[PDB]
Amino acid sequence: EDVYQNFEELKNNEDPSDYGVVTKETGSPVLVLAIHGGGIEGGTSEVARELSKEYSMYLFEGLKSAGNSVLHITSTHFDEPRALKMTGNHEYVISLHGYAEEDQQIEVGGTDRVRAADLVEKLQHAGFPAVLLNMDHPHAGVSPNNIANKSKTGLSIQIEMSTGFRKSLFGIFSLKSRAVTQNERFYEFTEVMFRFLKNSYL
Ligand SMILES: [Zn+2]
Repeated sequence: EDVYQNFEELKNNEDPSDYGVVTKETGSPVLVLAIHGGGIEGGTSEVARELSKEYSMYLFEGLKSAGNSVLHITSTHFDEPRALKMTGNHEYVISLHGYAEEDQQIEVGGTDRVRAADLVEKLQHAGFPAVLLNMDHPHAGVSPNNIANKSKTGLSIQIEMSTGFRKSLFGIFSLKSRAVTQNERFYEFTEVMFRFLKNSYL
């Protein structure tokens, strides 16, 4: 269960200084979407901001000192107006998430089955611990109600990163310091992502 059913409810219950909506609109066909940034799914803000160097980005960040879990709105309920605008303005979506697991793991899903499999192959070749989830896996990112699918094509890739994998990318795993302690593994991972995105979406 989430605390809030939709963005209007979150907005009416939370101090606006406790969350942030951040956009970068470049006209790239691909949108990088991180609806659980900041302290909600730690590290997804930093991956999103690095990929925004080449791609359009939507970021919703939890900025509380503690209790950011209350700001998590599941993808099939996430309706913040700037997210609805940006998703509909893009051809394709890559959606970044974190899940609780100490082992290093990346679970890839989404509606874009050909590109999701290609991304898993490219990550595995590069020595990253990715697996492909198929259509009947719970939370496979395939609902028409999922914000990531509300694009011009409906084709998305969902990237779920374990706690262990996200912590491996930063010297200090905090809201304050992830953004200024990105390590060699962070840039190695984001470069595999840049190579995949440029090759896969010509
Ligand atoms: Zn998430």
